[PDB]
Amino acid sequence: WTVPTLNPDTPSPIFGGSTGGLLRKAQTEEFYVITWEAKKEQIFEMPTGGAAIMRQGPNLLKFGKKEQCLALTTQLRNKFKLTPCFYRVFPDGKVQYLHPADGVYPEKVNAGRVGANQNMRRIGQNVNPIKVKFSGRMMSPAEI
Amino acid sequence: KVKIAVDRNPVETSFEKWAKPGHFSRTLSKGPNTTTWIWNLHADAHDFDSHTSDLEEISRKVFSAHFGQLGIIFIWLSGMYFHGARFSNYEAWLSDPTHIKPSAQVVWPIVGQEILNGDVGGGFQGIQITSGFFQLWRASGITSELQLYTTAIGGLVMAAAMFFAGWFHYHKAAPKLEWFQNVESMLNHHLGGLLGLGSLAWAGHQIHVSLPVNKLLDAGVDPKEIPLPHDLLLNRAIMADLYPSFAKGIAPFFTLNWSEYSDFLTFKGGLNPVTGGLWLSDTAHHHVAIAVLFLVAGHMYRTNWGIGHSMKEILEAHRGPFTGEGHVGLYEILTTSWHAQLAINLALFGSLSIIVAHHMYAMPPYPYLATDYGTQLSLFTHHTWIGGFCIVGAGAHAAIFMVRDYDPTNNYNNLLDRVIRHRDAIISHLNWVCIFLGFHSFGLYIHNDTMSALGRPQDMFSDTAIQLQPVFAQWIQNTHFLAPQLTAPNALAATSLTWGGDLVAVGGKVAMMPISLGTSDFMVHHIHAFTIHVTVLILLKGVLFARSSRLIPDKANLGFRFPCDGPGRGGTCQVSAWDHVFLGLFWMYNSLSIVIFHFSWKMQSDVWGTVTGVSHITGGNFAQSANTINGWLRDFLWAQSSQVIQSYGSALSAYGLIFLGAHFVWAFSLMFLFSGRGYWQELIESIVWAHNKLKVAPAIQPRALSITQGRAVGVAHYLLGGIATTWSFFLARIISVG
Amino acid sequence: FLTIGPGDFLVHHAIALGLHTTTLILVKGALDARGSKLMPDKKDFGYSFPCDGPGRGGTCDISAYDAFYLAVFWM
Amino acid sequence: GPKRGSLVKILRPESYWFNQVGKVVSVDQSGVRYPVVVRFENQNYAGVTTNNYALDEVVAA
Amino acid sequence: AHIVKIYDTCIGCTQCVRACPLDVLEMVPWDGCKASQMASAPRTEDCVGCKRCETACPTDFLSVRVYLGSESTRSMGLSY
Amino acid sequence: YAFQAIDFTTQAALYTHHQYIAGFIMCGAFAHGAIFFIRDYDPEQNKGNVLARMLDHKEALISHLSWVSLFLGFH
Amino acid sequence: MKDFTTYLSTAPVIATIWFTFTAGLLIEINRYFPDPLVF
Amino acid sequence: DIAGLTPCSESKAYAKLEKKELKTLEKRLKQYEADSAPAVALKATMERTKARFANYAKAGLLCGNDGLPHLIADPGLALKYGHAGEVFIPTFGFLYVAGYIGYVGRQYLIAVKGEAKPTDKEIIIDVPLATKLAWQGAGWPLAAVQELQRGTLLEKEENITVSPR
Ligand code: CLA
Ligand code: CLA
Ligand code: CLA
Ligand code: CLA
Ligand code: CLA
Ligand code: CLA
Ligand code: CLA
Ligand SMILES: CC1=C(/C=C/C(C)=C/C=C/C(C)=C/C=C/C=C(C)/C=C/C=C(C)/C=C/C2=C(C)CCCC2(C)C)C(C)(C)CCC1
Ligand code: SF4
Ligand code: SF4
Ligand code: SF4
Repeated sequence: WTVPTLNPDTPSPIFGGSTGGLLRKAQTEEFYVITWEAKKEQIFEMPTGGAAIMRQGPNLLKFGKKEQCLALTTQLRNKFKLTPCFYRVFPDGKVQYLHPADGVYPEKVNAGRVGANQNMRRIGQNVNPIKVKFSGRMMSPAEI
Repeated sequence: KVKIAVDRNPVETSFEKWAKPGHFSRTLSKGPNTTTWIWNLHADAHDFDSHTSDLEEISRKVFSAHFGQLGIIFIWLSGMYFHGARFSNYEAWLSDPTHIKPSAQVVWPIVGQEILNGDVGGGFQGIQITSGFFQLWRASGITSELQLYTTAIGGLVMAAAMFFAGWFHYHKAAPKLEWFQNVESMLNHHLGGLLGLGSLAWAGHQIHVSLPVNKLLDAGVDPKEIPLPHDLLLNRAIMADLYPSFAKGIAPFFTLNWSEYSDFLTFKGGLNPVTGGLWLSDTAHHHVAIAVLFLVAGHMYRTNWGIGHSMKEILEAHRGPFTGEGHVGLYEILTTSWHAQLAINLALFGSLSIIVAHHMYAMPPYPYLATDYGTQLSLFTHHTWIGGFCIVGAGAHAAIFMVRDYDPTNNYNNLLDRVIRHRDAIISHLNWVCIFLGFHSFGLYIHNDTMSALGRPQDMFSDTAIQLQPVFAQWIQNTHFLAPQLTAPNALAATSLTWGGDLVAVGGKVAMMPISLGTSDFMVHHIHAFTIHVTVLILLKGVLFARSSRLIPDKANLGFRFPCDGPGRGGTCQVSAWDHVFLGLFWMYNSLSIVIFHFSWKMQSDVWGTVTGVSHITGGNFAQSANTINGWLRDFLWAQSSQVIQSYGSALSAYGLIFLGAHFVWAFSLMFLFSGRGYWQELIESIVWAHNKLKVAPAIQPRALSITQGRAVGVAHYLLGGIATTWSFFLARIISVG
Repeated sequence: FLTIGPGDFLVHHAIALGLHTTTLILVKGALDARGSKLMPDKKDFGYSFPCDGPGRGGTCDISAYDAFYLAVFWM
Repeated sequence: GPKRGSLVKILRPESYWFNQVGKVVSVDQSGVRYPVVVRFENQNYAGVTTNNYALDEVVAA
Repeated sequence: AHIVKIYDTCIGCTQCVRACPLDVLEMVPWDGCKASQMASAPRTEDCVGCKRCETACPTDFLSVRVYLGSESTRSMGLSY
Repeated sequence: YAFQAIDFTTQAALYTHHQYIAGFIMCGAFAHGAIFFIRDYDPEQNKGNVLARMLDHKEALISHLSWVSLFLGFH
Repeated sequence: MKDFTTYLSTAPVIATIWFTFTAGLLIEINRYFPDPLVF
Repeated sequence: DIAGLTPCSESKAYAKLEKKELKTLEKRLKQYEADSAPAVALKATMERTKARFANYAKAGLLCGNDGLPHLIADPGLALKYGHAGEVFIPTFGFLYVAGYIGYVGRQYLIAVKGEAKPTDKEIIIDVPLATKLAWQGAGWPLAAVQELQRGTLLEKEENITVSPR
């Protein structure tokens, strides 16, 4: 598996246009772009409100936050049995691929992943807040 | 093909599932481990969608449930008639309606509560009732307690028949799904048979029983001396003695010479001057017209023969350029989703109840009703509250449809879809107009308070300072008063005295006079508009964002009723549509409390009172006082709570007790509304420890109420408290000064 | 040393009610601040945190700050 | 460690069933850190009736 | 950004991973439990702090914990 | 003070002022005590003294405060 | 009939019967012994 | 007498309040017939009023400066001046019936914990066992002090507590 690329010339699903679409965050900060390959033409629910017909073949939608792309991914994955992937797009044109960043979906184990943010202890074995006072910032005792 | 479709013996009549609490739910049939279970058992008891996915079984359940409700209502009516016959002063009241207080409840002589049996007149002691049953019974021509007793037995028999019908149509012969889906046939039968034959048979009862008995009661003859109704049916010569038209029989009906029936089918308008109620001849003609209209309306939809319309064809025929597919798909929605139907029917049923309140105050339909000021206030207020509750329910079940039944792959570019697709525009415009209304309506009151407080009354919004006259309403009022002359030639008077005109008085009291509209009425009407628009905002936002929002894109998967989605993303408390119903409930309470306050103060100030000129109950203070908040605070609330606060030691003392109790319950709600279940769970932990120490810890684990149950308990005690407070205030006030 | 009677009786016991209830909320906030059985690691979040989410039945107003918040009403 | 069906007592202080009695389901014989599987007749605030514990967190009492 | 920690009481039931509406967690190889699976939080910059993961975790006490930290545009769930 | 208690509005204002000041200050006392328990309390530097033994019987404390509150409220 | 008595053994039915018995006992005591303040 | 309170049989405002209530009842009475049902009801009300004032003046109650009965809550002062029937005998009567209810509930809980379905007996009441414990709970203070003296009244420190105990 290799990291895929964004084709900007991918046909969008048939949709009349909502008021729950993009805002100035897409022009100033970022917007996220989802892509999947469909098996047939079928109506799905848009996460921003309304119904839309997907096209047979590749599809392309752009959303405003990550949770909208996860909601559409979960809908297209549990109801239609499809394999989508959504990217991160900056106004410079910078494209950041993620989900599945491993290529395999995170709901099953894959070799090569490195465990991050894992405390190797219980939750009752955290220290008291007196032990982490007067650091450079606020610290919960679970940070150490 | 429309036909009777029934399955034989689906569910065995057995006491087995009575002995297994929560049998209906796979989760709840496991038994109780914590206390939460109990509440769940009662909350989801009648949520038939969570029981089965099969629409047929659900439909059967709701059918028998409806039968249960009807049997309960028949028990209630039976009780009212029986208490009206055995424990009342109805006959005495019939002999002297103007100086005897209607009473149909008596208390037993224990612990001193006997004082509540007050001197209502007629040699009777009891609680004065304000439901208005006595006027309804006099209007129907009832004269003796025996007839009321017979009506009570009849209603009890009908209750037994309704409970048998419920048991029968659930356990023995339960209709099939395609029986329930015959909506064209259902509309035909309900428009013809129910409304049509209902008003036809009632017009029959009126023309044959009500008119002669009430004509004699208005003539002055003693009720016992009036001929019994069956003698009015049997000997038509008496009917010709009162109205000579009856001599000719039904010969003018079939020969189309209907003009000869003008003795008892009139168009007088106004009120009966010796009685203060609408003319029963006008009401008889009204019900005959209504009957013929509805029987015509009930032959519209095609059933088992070619003639007749088809609902899906009429819906699919109305499509324009702006709306695309238009009303396509709505038939499928309204014949497969009970919640959509319930939302529509609740909205129109609530609105209808509010219309009933306004039309019954303005055009008093029962004799000796307009001068029973307590009955008028009670009826208006009651039906207004019922209305508001049913509207909030409409919004609730609309949202429940939106989450559970909405399915866009049969509903694709549709009216509903476009509404969901421009909901941001809808809610933002409603938002702005609510803020605009709030600022200018409430700001006039605050402005007036400030100017009055600063010693500058000439700078206020009032009838003598900066005037804001309701020109449009005054013009409509004037037009409707001038209507009998030109645009309604066959009308002898206007439809209501409030348009303008003279004054009808009965027994020294004002039945109705012309209602004037000034700056204060302008201000309260825009307050009403503001509060209604806000309530619509909350409920409509709840239904439009029930499925998704920019905050919660997958809200639909979380259900209709859920507490939140965690403290993240800044905080998502009360994002569910249920919570929007919860807030709409509070705002509905606000709106209708200001509405009933408007009605109460205005009636006591500018309409009601005695005739010597007319001396009103509060002297006419509305026009100058209802422009400041301090004016409502002092001249309405503070001034008119004298009667409730000094009701101790008399028969109205129960209204003082329920005043205090209602204040208490209202405050008691704030503990649930302002707090959260984490604190309460930890407190319960400490208490559970204490119980463990003494070996009295229960096997069913004590749990704090859920977040949504905390909110539900909160809003329920809040509503109960506030409404009961205004109840005690209103009733004590109007019974003492009435 | 005003002359007192049964109204003064009832009001002094209402005052004792208010003091003992406010002390209940405040003491229970001081002592369950390190943690409770519903939330054993409450010392790891601090003094003033919103909630711990809708899980475990729902934990609204679980911090010691929220016990202060609920006790100002009784004060 | 303890055997199947035996009654044990929990010494993990941040547990729902601390200082209470449950029943051992199984003990995993691998190098797992928490092998003792104990069911409890009453559920916690999350509706769960089963937890895994270490050897020094259970006492057969 | 919020603070998400995984503790060694994890039994690799994958419930937390399939509960996050933002794809922050994932399962890694491990040898501490019979399932040979442990959660990990390599993408806590996109975490909003909804705590669905904590609701999905079966262990007593929790093996995943969300400490609400400093807010960003991604952690506030803003589409604007 | 001289000709105090013949100025009745002054009496009522001063009493009500300092009573509400005292109520807010007492709630702040218990609030900063909870803040002490969360931030500054070291259990190893208090192993066995009176302050740890208050945390040891906190359920009896909260239970008996609950009992006197419920008793005074009911009666 | 066994299931009907099991249903009558449920908590709200027994609470209804028992509070009807307790309230009726107090009501009959306050009838035959009107207004007791002492003893 | 106690606290400057006069006895109610000696108090004048007591007789004034009695006369005032009889005056209100006869003003309500004088607008009916002689042998009618409201007249019979108001005469029974006046009879109960006179009987109640005679019973309160008979029992030795103390009235104040307004003519209302005042109660004495101190064991020794009320046992000395003959006021034991208003707080002291009522407080031991209440403690008898309240401990009755608590002991019957505690015995029902301990009786149903020793089964395969304790919660199912908590939802659906075992009526014969509940009536057996309800009749046996009349010796609850003796059984309570016996369970106190054996150490079986209390659970030990096998209770549920938090991690800082
Ligand atoms: C009298 C004989 C009888 C018997 C033995 C049964 C037995 C049964 N019915 Mg049937 N049924 C009957 C008559 C009977 N029914 C009647 C008269 C109706 C019309 C209402 C129905 C309509 C009906 C429906 C729609 C359903 C059943 C169902 C059931 C089954 C389970 C219900 C249950 O166990 O909860 C027993 C419930 C109660 C004991 C509570 C009764 C609630 C009453 C009706 C409400 C009125 C109380 C009133 C408002 C007072 C309140 C005062 C104040 C406190 C507010 C059970 C086999 C259900 C089923 O089969 O599910 C699979 C089901 O869905 N029945
Ligand atoms: C539907 C509404 C309704 C309401 C609110 C009332 C209210 C009243 N009635 Mg009226 N009544 C009604 C309908 C109603 N009635 C009907 C339909 C009839 C014809 C049967 C009557 C015939 C009637 C008479 C003859 C009398 C009253 C009386 C009363 C008053 C006192 C009631 C009382 O204390 O009973 C006694 C209390 C009880 C019997 C409590 C027992 C409740 C049991 C234990 C509950 C057990 C639960 C069980 C599972 C559910 C019940 C099942 C059922 C089949 C028994 C009260 C104002 C009395 C009155 O007005 O005095 C001046 C009186 O004498 N009523
Ligand atoms: C013209 C005949 C006729 C009449 C008068 C009615 C009347 C009613 N139906 Mg309708 N219904 C009809 C035909 C009719 N139906 C047909 C043909 C269908 C199938 C398409 C339905 C399907 C249907 C459903 C699914 C439901 C109703 C319900 C109702 C009730 C609404 C409650 C109300 O406000 O009434 C005011 C109340 C009264 C006027 C009380 C008097 C009622 C008596 C019984 C006279 C009504 C005549 C009755 C239909 C004859 C039954 C004879 C029977 C012995 C075979 C009302 C009683 C609802 C209901 O509440 O069910 C219980 C409901 O859920 N109906
Ligand atoms: C809708 C309800 C209704 C009902 C039930 C009635 C009923 C009546 N009207 Mg009224 N009427 C009505 C509405 C109604 N009206 C309206 C809306 C108006 C205004 C236009 C009038 C205007 C009016 C006038 C001016 C008069 C009447 C009259 C009558 C009476 C005789 C009518 C007649 O000869 O019918 C024809 C006969 C029948 C329909 C017979 C009924 C069928 C029988 C019962 C069948 C029995 C068959 C069975 C097998 C035999 C029994 C066997 C058994 C013993 C074993 C009758 C009581 C007359 C009267 O007497 O006034 C006092 C009269 O003069 N009506
Ligand atoms: C009396 C107390 C009170 C007040 C003033 C408000 C006010 C408001 N509510 Mg709230 N609400 C209340 C009780 C109150 N509510 C309660 C108890 C609840 C819980 C049930 C709610 C739950 C609730 C919901 C669910 C919603 C509201 C909404 C609103 C806003 C309506 C929009 C509007 O009309 O703007 C006009 C502003 C006013 C009428 C406030 C007074 C303005 C004054 C008179 C003039 C302002 C000029 C000012 C004097 C200048 C000051 C200068 C100075 C700073 C130097 C408004 C701010 C709604 C909303 O925001 O949607 C539009 C909404 O949906 N509230
Ligand atoms: C007037 C409103 C009101 C009332 C009555 C209460 C009452 C109570 N509060 Mg609450 N509280 C309130 C407002 C109120 N609070 C507000 C606005 C807040 C801010 C959110 C709080 C926050 C709060 C906290 C943080 C705590 C309390 C606690 C308590 C309890 C204290 C102990 C006691 O006195 O028991 C006496 C009981 C009462 C006074 C309640 C009346 C009970 C009636 C008499 C019994 C039922 C009567 C009747 C049979 C019912 C029939 C109903 C019918 C439908 C069946 C008591 C129940 C504390 C607690 O739980 O201590 C144990 C506690 O820690 N409250
Ligand atoms: C709840 C607390 C409480 C309070 C504040 C009081 C207050 C009082 N008690 Mg009472 N008493 C109480 C509960 C209380 N009692 C209890 C629980 C009992 C049962 C043990 C008694 C049994 C009792 C008796 C037998 C007598 C009193 C007496 C008194 C009065 C003077 C006592 C004195 O000067 O000693 C200081 C007060 C205390 C130490 C508080 C506790 C009271 C103890 C229990 C008894 C003290 C009696 C005292 C030594 C005898 C003084 C003789 C007197 C002629 C000077 C005083 C009003 C005396 C009296 O009738 O005076 C007119 C008296 O003879 N009490
Ligand atoms: C009568 C009299 C007398 C006596 C007096 C007395 C003895 C008094 C007492 C008093 C007292 C005895 C007081 C006390 C009070 C207390 C308080 C008011 C407290 C509070 C507390 C708190 C607030 C706490 C806090 C905290 C926390 C929470 C945590 C830890 C830390 C701390 C500790 C800070 C004499 C002899 C002179 C003479 C005669 C007269
Ligand atoms: S728990 Fe209560 S407070 Fe915390 S988020 Fe859910 S709802 Fe908002
Ligand atoms: S975190 Fe909780 S849920 Fe996610 S894996 Fe570890 S244990 Fe299973
Ligand atoms: S909080 Fe929301 S985002 Fe952070 S982990 Fe739990 S679920 Fe995933």
